[PDB]
Amino acid sequence: NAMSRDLGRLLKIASNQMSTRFDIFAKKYDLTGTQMTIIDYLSRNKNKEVLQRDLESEFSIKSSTATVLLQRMEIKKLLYRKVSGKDSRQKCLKLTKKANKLETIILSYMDSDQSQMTSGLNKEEVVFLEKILKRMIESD
Amino acid sequence: RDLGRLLKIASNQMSTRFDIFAKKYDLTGTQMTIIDYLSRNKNKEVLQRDLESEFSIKSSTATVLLQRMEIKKLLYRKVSGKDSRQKCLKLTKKANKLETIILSYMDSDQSQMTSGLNKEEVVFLEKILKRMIES
Ligand SMILES: [Cl-]
Ligand SMILES: [Cl-]
Repeated sequence: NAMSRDLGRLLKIASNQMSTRFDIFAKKYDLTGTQMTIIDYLSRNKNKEVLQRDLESEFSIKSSTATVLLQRMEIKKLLYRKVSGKDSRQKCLKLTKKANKLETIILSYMDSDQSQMTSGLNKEEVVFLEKILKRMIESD
Repeated sequence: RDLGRLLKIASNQMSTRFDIFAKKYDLTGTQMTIIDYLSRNKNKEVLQRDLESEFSIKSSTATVLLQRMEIKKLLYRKVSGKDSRQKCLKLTKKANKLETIILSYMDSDQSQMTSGLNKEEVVFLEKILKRMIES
């Protein structure tokens, strides 16, 4: 065939493999893979105020989707909403002490996993792919 | 790390676009991808295990997907020549009517995704993704 389907077919396989691994590792601490990625995000960004809109931008998810995800983690006592000084009106996201204990394990994993996943790759391959994915995501 | 995040977004954007297109023809995006594959591979017999290897999906996942396609009258199954113990997957006349529009859609989606890239950059990307899958 003139066209190869490999780029799309393999992007879906790679992404689904990664999200499978994440769920496996996360279910061991009573967490979905996605929730686990949220905890990872907030821990690296404790210095400043993460609003829900900042999370939406970073994970490229809709308000409705972020709304419902954050609701559950609060119910699970993993985060809470706290009044922010940046946006005098909007609530910023904070980790509970329960989520604080998982941080070291999670951040270790989220440097084990992507390290794992990219381990066969050279640095400039990772750089190349990151640049093209960024563009692909913008212009959707 | 930014990589993992971006990989998930780009894959989910693509599944989203595929579903929007496919729903116009009473298909899911994944079902549409199977039609596309079988349409491009009529030169060979495609067993379930072949489709499992090509999409890297579990046997149970494949069973369910193909069963639902057969209920939708999109595929049927006949005894294969390469392995008499297995049946190969074939497109129905119903699915044949969708082949040209699915192939164009998929050709076109890939070209929108790789807009501005040279051929060699697209090949390099495919290879990088294959290598990741094997880590
Ligand atoms: Cl193909
Ligand atoms: Cl056929």
